[PDB]
Amino acid sequence: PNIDELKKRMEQSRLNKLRGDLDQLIESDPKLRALRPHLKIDLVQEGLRIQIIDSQNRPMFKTGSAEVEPYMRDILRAIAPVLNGIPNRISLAGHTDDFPYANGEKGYSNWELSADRANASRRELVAGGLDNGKVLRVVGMAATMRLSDAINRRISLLVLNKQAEQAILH
Amino acid sequence: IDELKKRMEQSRLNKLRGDLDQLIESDPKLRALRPHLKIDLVQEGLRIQIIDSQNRPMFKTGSAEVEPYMRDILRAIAPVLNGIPNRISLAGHTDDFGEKGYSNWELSADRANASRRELVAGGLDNGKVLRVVGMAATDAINRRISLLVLNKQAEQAILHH
Repeated sequence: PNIDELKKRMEQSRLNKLRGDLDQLIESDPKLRALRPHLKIDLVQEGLRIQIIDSQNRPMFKTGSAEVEPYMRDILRAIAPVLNGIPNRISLAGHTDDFPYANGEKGYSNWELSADRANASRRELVAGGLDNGKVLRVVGMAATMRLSDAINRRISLLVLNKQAEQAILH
Repeated sequence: IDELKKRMEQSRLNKLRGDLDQLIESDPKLRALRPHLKIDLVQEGLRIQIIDSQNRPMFKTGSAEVEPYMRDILRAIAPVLNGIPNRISLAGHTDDFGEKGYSNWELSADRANASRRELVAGGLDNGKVLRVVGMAATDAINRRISLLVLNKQAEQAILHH
């Protein structure tokens, strides 16, 4: 056996049960089943990555704002207690491109907005039941320069495996 | 070639720490405060920490607005940082002591951005900062702003490439 590669496969299977259950919440409830073209749940390496992405038609937040849309608020609250299902901690990232590139060297740009959207989703997860201490960090990532897709605007929820969280908290 | 280009970046990151302390000793006011400053090479790149003391907090208490000296340290190191391709990851760490409205999560991320804007106004580039992080709280030693100059592999992992 081993004790380092066994807690290490009990986990891959833990995060896999999470992913399977998240899709069950989504598919079997119809309030989120129509929001599915905004949700991508895949396995990366820090753990489980839940992406909640904007569509040209429907953004999750109001233009240039950190106010969640009614349905975004529904996704955050629908998944919160399924996330409490396991002990792993979370990393919430906000990716924003609502403002022009140059507002960057200004007061409230995509930087403040991206952080604010991350904390806004946080407060929402928390309103849905998320246990205290689950969130590990909030990340704000403004969009980079392009010359001259709306995936560029999304909130990512990373359920961290033991490695990743150890690395983030060394 | 791998470690070849990797050793070039290491040597380049070396010039930076060195070029950083240059001004910390040469500028009488960064020197008066070097004991809030901590530049150490980490496995991810060059880490700069701006620590709080018990009389000298970097931000007004409970606020994300910088104190005169925090404003100085940041804008002074900015020109420098800017001389090299390397990008940055800005992290804020709150001190526990308020939880449902405004929390250390909003506070930490806000200090991360308030710092980035001091840098950005101190001449730092536009597109230099890769991300801002609010780590909240997990004594003035945990009320710090950590500024990470990322090496190419540290920054490639963050971008997900």
